[PDB]
Amino acid sequence: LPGFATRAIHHGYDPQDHGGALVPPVYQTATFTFPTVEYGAACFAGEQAGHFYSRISNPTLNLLEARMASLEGGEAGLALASGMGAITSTLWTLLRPGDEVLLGNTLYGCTFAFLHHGIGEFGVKLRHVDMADLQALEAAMTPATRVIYFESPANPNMHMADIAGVAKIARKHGATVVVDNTYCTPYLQRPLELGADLVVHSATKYLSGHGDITAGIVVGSQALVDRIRLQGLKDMTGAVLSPHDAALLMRGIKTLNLRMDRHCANAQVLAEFLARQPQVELIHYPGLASFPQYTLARQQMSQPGGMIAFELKGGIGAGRRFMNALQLFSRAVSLGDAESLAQHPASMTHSSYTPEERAHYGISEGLVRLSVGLEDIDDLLADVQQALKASA
Amino acid sequence: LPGFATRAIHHGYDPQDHGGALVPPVYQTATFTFPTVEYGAACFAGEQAGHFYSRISNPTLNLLEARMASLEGGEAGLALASGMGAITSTLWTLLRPGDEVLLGNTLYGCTFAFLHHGIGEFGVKLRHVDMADLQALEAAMTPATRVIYFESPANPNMHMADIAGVAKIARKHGATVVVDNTYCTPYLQRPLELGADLVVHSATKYLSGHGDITAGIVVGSQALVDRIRLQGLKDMTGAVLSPHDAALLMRGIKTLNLRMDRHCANAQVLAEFLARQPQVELIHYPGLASFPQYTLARQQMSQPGGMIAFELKGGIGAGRRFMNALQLFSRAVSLGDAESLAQHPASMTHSSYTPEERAHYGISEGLVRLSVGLEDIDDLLADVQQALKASA
Amino acid sequence: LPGFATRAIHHGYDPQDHGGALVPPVYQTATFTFPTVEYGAACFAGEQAGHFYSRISNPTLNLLEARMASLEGGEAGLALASGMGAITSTLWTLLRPGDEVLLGNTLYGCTFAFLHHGIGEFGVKLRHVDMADLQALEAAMTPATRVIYFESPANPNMHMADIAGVAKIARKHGATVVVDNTYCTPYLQRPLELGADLVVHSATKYLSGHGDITAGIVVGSQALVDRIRLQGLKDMTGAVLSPHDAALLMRGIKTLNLRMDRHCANAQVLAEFLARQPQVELIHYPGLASFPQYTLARQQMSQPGGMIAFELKGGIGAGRRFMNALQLFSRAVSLGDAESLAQHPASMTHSSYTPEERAHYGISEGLVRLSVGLEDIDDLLADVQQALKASA
Amino acid sequence: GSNKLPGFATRAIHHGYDPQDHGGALVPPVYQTATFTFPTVEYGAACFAGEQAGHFYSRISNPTLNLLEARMASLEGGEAGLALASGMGAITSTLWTLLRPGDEVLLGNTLYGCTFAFLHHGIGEFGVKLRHVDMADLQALEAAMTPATRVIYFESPANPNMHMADIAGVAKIARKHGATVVVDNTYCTPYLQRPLELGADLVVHSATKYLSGHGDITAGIVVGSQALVDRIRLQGLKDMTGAVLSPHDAALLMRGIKTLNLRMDRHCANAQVLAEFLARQPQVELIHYPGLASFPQYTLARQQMSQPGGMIAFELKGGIGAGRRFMNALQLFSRAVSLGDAESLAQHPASMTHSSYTPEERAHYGISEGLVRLSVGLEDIDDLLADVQQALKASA
Repeated sequence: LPGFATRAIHHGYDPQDHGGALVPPVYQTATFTFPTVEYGAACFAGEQAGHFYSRISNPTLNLLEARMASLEGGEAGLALASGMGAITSTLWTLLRPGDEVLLGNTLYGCTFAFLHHGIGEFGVKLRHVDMADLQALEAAMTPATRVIYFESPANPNMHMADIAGVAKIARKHGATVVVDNTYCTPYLQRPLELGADLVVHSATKYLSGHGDITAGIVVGSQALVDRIRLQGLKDMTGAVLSPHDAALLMRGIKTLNLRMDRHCANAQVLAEFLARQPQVELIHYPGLASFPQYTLARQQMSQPGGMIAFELKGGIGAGRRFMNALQLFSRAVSLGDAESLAQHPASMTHSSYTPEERAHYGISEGLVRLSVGLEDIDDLLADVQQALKASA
Repeated sequence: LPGFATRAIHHGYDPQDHGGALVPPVYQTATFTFPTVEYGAACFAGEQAGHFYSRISNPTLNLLEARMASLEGGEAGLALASGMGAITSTLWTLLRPGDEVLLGNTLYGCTFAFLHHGIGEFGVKLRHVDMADLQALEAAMTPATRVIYFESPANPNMHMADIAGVAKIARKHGATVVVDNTYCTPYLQRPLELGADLVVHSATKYLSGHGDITAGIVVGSQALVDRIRLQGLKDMTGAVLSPHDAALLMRGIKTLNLRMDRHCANAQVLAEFLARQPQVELIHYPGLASFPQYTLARQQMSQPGGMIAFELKGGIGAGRRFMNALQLFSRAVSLGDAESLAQHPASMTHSSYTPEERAHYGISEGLVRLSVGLEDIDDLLADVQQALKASA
Repeated sequence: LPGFATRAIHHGYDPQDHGGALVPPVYQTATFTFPTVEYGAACFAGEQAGHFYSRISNPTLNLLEARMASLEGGEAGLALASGMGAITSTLWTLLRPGDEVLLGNTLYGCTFAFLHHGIGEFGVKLRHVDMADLQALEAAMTPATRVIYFESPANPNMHMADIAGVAKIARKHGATVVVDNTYCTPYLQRPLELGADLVVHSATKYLSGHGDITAGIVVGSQALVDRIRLQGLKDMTGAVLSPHDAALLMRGIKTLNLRMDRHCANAQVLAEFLARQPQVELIHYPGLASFPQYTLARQQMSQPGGMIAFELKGGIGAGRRFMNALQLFSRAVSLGDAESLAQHPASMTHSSYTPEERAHYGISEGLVRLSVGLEDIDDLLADVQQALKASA
Repeated sequence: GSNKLPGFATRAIHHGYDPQDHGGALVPPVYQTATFTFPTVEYGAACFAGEQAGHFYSRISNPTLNLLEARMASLEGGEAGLALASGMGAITSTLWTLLRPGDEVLLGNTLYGCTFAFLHHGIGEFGVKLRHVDMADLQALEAAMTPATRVIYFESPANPNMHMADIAGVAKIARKHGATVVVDNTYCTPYLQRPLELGADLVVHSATKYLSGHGDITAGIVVGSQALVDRIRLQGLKDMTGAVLSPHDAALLMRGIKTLNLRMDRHCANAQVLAEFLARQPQVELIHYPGLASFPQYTLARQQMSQPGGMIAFELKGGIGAGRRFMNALQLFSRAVSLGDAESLAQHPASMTHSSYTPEERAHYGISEGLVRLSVGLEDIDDLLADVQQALKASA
């Protein structure tokens, strides 16, 4: 098997099958035609191949898919118009009313919304567990329980779950495990190899790596992905990825290894820096010894990630000011671009709410999140340094 | 009030406001930054115009939306990654278990699937009612009924709906009337102007006009679209349209009027031609006097349209013979491309079936369906001429 | 022989050939590979159809070029980065020091510049001649005369050349004739059918039709074109056309006929309105009976075009006032966009000069020039109308 | 202190752009528009007259391009930038503006094929006098200066042998006699070498290669002083070539440059291992890579380039026919001519670009019989090793 970046650059494509084009051409085209009609017949049946319409299949998309399936080690892949396109398409297909789904204690906000105000409102039962508490997960299992869905690492503190510990419990009761692997990418973590059934990415972030597209990827077994292709996508969301945008994603995937390597080194220096600063009460970075799941981290992820969460002594007012002072970093929700981003949920994403509500939904007053980019490290240090002083 | 063509080209944009750029610049960006947290706090409650994410707002996206709002004469618009993306994003937000949805008697296949196999399996009641029959409709109006949805003209026979009459009833019961106006486009039929509440399109078809993008649009009230944006799109579909594809869609719309005029002028020659032919048994062209609903159709459509359906003697065997013998028309599903397309569902989409089954879905054995392109008519004429000779 | 519109849409491509894709895929690739070194040996002599590098050959560009050949009724077509690209690539190939070029009396500014300030300065001799005057042409030929280059109709007064007469005079001395056929497009005029050897285009204008690309075309004889490819393009300008932009261009070409009809019709009307107005000294529009060379116009052009020029009685000040009152028309150079455009060279392009220098060059103090767009005629009228009022 | 220059990667990603000047957009919007409009007829008269800042036409100027230009400038350490449709675009546009008949251009000994062709079969034929000199030999260069010498042009490293030139040594000679020094800097990118900081007047790239890095666009760049870049803008490109870059492709090129440091660091690490490996293999008669001591101009290479590059050339034992066999056994390297892509590429000019020719004829255009050239891409080094190991075995 070739190495990750050989595959992130070659897998699935031989130049010869398309006139020697080194870069595969872009199929920007809604429909495909048929030479006869019996031949058309046998593509709403599936013995001939060739795809029929761009909301089901497309070679540009199919290559993005095969390529991502190889990076995750899984059998098939599906591309969609966004992360949420991947998450919603997934669950709409796998769940019906009366099914229970078991959710990690904290989720990407729009995931939480899709659950508690979306599919949750159509007779599907929700329950939150701490996926790190294998005792407590077991306890919470039922036979109605059809799905376990978490992010590891998860917002806000980078709380991790033992993926293989969780698969074991799923194997025993007969439930399907879906891991949102956005933060890590296949380059760092690979849940299917630890017994997860599906993985979902917002390809909008690290995979594209250049903040210019919105996209998502499902990877798993042919059997399940085919279901998601043919029900969740075709019929239930219509989250279709543009062939233009899929080729952009494929282009940013060629440098994934190189970018992630730099994301993780930058982050580490920045983490170690932050821990030594007076204005900081708590830091959450997977690559610190101080991280409470440090061992689990090293076991499951090959590097500690580009993301840092940390908490400012003077609370929400101290984070308002830290955030306003940033000159090189940008204020934006989102992550995994070459440009360094930061957000202070207390006074951005979650503003009106007063403090108990913030805690109740697990969000500290002074908590900042950084997506550490590909900039020069002394430059980032300096922007953060001065912004810490401004926090006072 | 500027003309329809003026507006298709200019509505919502001034070059003086963007450095003098004649064509708007394309905002191929997944995220926007904030000047302060407080500015960004405002962006999640709602009170600061501009933008948060590409999944909610983006100027390229907004332009299209506004512009599509203006053509249909609606308060506000919304763009999504496909037709299905619009249909699902709308229905999802307007229905919850124990609600009902009344529907035309025949729907676009994937709309059908979604209803029966998707949302209708989470406890939403479905009923099919012939929407040209106000008696039959007012009858089905239980008090549960929350949404009335249909296509006019509708597959296969271009069956029309009394839009004004359906709206009257719905306004009476507090129902929302939702129209898929994909086939006409606002140049030819503005359902909101007949008391529709919402319209949806596959922009994949006529609006793009060029078979190179997949995309969808919703138009209607501020209140209904704010809802569909922030729940259906935001959490239940994740169907985000590429700003590149949004630009190419805008490009398309700049010739909707010229394109539709030729679509309609070609369609009508071929339809008149067909009517004088021995191999054709019956035709469904809105523009022929003998059309069962010639008069309701002119009330609602400025022109008879670009689609033709007809039935061949020799039934199914004839079809294949016809279909396979074309060399200008292409065999494909889809419609509203510059390229003329033909399909005969008995031996294509619904081939796996058997005639006894094909009765169930109202699909005749000799029904071929022309989407008439922009090519010189004499060529389209000759092509169809020899393909009928070959149907002996 | 398939009609223009059928060719503009289909020529050079069969979906079957490329896995059914209705719209050919876009070859955004800079290099091409080889299966063996033997097949690699072939693409540096060239007795095979393939490619070696996008800067000499690429399928998307070739398709475009085939499609332009067919419409201009020529053997071979070349695609380039801009019209200037095509013009200079063409001339740099066919002229060497001591060679002479006869030119139309007036030319597009940068073409004039290229000649007088570029190539002319490398020992190429230049002579300007009126090309309706066949006696003066015959009398200006010298053995040094190698090329005859002109636009027709030509700025600023829409002055025609007698193309077929020229080509006859040219035949006598074996000289090559080159026609900037930008203004008419192969849809209105076909110089090669009137004996010219080569036509060039600024595809930036009518061919794109929508103002989003820069692009040039050469069409003519296989041997001439091959040399412009291999020398002008490859070695001397390197104005390589983006595959993306070539795709958008072919997208444009699909509605060329329809757009051209609307352009010409809007124009015809505006010219009638203009000719009869109190403020208007003079008017140059081909379609008016009073246009000097009306009879020749109609021998060459199937329609009078979308361009108008007129002179305001009150000179520079009227133009200056007339230009700023416009709300729908945009002030800008350029032409053939869907948006209507205007410019008053006297106070814009040639504003630096003083009055007697602009007469010395052929520029009236109230000459205004309109690119009649695709907007509603009544709206364009209203704009012009009020700007005419305001010019007093 | 705030008068520190941001690091190279910071600038390759941020320079010249602030999201707040454009709606918060984190990525600049693409100005995919062929022309720009004026608020009054007066404001239009300024941008043809020089007075008020603004845009008239994308073939003269465009904000997407402008940002690309200001960014490449910063990276080369030049005053101004220009973006063109191709490498050759940049070069021809340059020389067509800098040279007239009777002017003399001094050229390095070897050149890129199309550049060689431009000069010998193009501008050379329009009354411009050419002379080739070993740019590595400053005595010989001083010796060739005339008062007619107007431009000194050369690549460094040079196609195809990566022959190096003393850039500083040249600009000093050129300062003395008064000439303009244009350096083709495609093979290094500004990340490894910056001729403008060593005294050159202008640099030109084929951005089609390393700057893009993903081999899907065609593009050129000129960087130099404001006046010379302006001239080239308004004479070479505007009137003489029309080599305008599509804003879409320019947006892609900026996307490429956001990773340039990383990619180059990986091309170079990869190439250094491959070269070391190659030197030790039996069939390899000789090898030419800047990062080995056996490189003739090893010290000047180190002097001038912060890393030895991604290009390797070497000669097999067995003449042409051993190449045929080697190249046709490559399963991961592609058979192509080009460089700077993430895909690794191998050309064997003997049996490819120069296949028409007969052995003898090669030696008098300069090319060995068993000469393979390599653009080492970004693949995993261990796959690239294995590919070359097994291909050598077939070339036995």
